Formats: sequence, C-alpha cells, structure tokens
Amino acid sequence: GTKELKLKKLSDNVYQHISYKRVEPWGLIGASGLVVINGTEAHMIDTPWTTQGTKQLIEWIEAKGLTIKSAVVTHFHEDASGDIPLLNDLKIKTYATSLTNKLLKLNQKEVSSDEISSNTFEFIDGVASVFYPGAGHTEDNIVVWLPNEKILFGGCFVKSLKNKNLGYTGDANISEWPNSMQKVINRYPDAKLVVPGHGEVGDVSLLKHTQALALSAAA
Ligand SMILES: C[C@@H]1[C@H]([C@H](C(=O)O)[C@@H](C)O)N=C(C(=O)O)[C@H]1S[C@@H]1CN[C@H](C(=O)N(C)C)C1
Ligand SMILES: [Zn+2]
Ligand SMILES: [Zn+2]
Repeated sequence: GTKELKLKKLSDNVYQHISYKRVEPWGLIGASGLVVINGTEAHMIDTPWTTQGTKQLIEWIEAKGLTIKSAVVTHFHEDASGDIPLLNDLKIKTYATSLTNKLLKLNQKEVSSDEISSNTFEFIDGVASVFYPGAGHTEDNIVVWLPNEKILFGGCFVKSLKNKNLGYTGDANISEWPNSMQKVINRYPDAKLVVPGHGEVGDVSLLKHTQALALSAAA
C-alpha cells in the first residue's frame, strides 16, 4: 500500500484498513478499522486517521464496484470518527451512539447522520453487531462483532498484547474499564480474532491483557 493506507484481508468479506499518522517519537504508526463487504454493499468500521487515508479507502472500495452504504464510528477521537464530515458530504450514512454524538458536539465536531440509541445495534443485518460495554478508553467506546467470521473489533477499548500501558487516558474511565471489559469477555467467548485500534491482531488474551493493564493503572 501507500504511507497513508494499507489494507490486509482478514477473511473473504472482511478487510482491516490501517491508516498512518506521524506521532513523534514513533514515526508513522497505524490506526485499524474494518471494511465489511455484504454483496454489492461495503461498510466502514471507523474512518481512517487522515482525510487522505479516507479518500484512498473510498477509491479502493469503489474501484471494486462496491457502494459504501454506511460507516459506524467506535468513539469520538479522530482515529475513529475523524472523517465524519467527508462521509456526510458524500452522503454515506454515519452511525454513532448518543454518547459519541454528545462528545463530538461538546468538542465542536459534526455529529453522525444516524444515532444509535440502544446498548446493542444490528449495524449490518446478520453481519455486524454493535455493543456498548460501558466506559473504558472513553465514556462512549463501542465494540463491533462479526458473527460470520468470529471477529471482534475492539477499537481503542482494546490494547495489543505488547502494549504495556493504556495510551491516551485523558478521556478514560480507568476505574470502570475492567468491569466494561468483563462484559465483552463474557459476551464473546467464541471470538477467534480481536482487532485492537493500534497494534497486532490476536485472540481473547487481548481482552484479559487490557483488563490487567486497567486494573494496575488504578494502582
Ligand atoms: C494517542 C494514541 C491514539 C489516540 C487515541 O485514540 O487516544 C489518537 C486520538 O491519536 N490511540 C492511542 C490509544 O491510547 O489507543 C494512543 S497510542 C498510539 C497507537 N499505538 C501507538 C503506540 O502506543 N505504540 C506503542 C506504537 C501510538
Ligand atoms: Zn481514542
Ligand atoms: Zn486510538
């Protein structure tokens, strides 16, 4: 791929989009979202981190002859909801919870076109399920479950195994994060792949590892 956007196949219908941003002192580092393909229809889980990443993603999807039906953003930060304004211009439906829209509005950013007003939401009929586990990385963070592939998109609610801390905690509830994670652990014992917002894909250990990081940071 390019220095802005890499795509990695996770299964027949599911791609991981990895978008890059310069964050000193690490150089270029990736944010992960998904593309889910349902027949002639494509769906974005999180927007890429840069507007350029997003335009390259739209081109790569539309170059397969797929219509981008919808996008769901997993929290109010730029590495998940950064290109809500572009998608809304292109008349691609954006989905965000009422909590995500509250925090976008509070930070003077455009809200989603469509509001999720439930703790569980069927983002793509029989293909993608949204769950709100409670506060963790942010008040508003959600996870996305792909029942056909047994893929859980954790976003920034979930840390990579290698990560030894929680990253940016300025909007975090470190006290609730372990109880929130226990809900996700209890809901998805069948998860084969967990996608963190940053770093390597893994198994359920990533859930238990994030819970442990959070339990220790309270000390
Ligand atoms: C500041 C970041 C980024 C921010 C965030 O989502 O809080 C984003 C808004 O810039 N996501 C974050 C997080 O805490 O999850 C942080 S860490 C970032 C992603 N992985 C890299 C990392 O921590 N490495 C060890 C390479 C840098
Ligand atoms: Zn974040
Ligand atoms: Zn992040």
